[PDB]
Amino acid sequence: ADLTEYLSRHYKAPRMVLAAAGGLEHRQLLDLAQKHFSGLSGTYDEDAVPTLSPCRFTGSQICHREDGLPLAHVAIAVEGPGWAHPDNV
Amino acid sequence: AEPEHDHRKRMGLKMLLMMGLLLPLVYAMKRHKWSVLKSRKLAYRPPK
Repeated sequence: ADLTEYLSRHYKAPRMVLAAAGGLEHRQLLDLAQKHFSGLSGTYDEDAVPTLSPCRFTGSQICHREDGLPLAHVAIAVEGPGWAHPDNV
Repeated sequence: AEPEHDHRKRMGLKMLLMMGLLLPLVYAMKRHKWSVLKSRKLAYRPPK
């Protein structure tokens, strides 16, 4: 039930992209899409539409000390801009 | 016996005022740095 509730809420046509690369023509790809994904739900409903709220970043630290391991792993980062920002280049 | 009498008191006033300013500010600097440690949380996760 958790799985269906999750799928119900997320696997919707407007949130999916059928992509293909190679020796094929877009027209054939589209005809197959119409043929096989037409029944794909394009609406969970009105009181639906999973939308992301911004995720706060926190300057902080997490240290899991384990002297029994032979090498140390360290990852450090500042908050980045997000996908669509020009600054990424 | 104490010609420096008036001057030390005027200076003492300035010293008290400066301390009234510097002591809480340095203390604020102390708590700022130390906050990293004062709010830190520990957890023990042994294998078992």
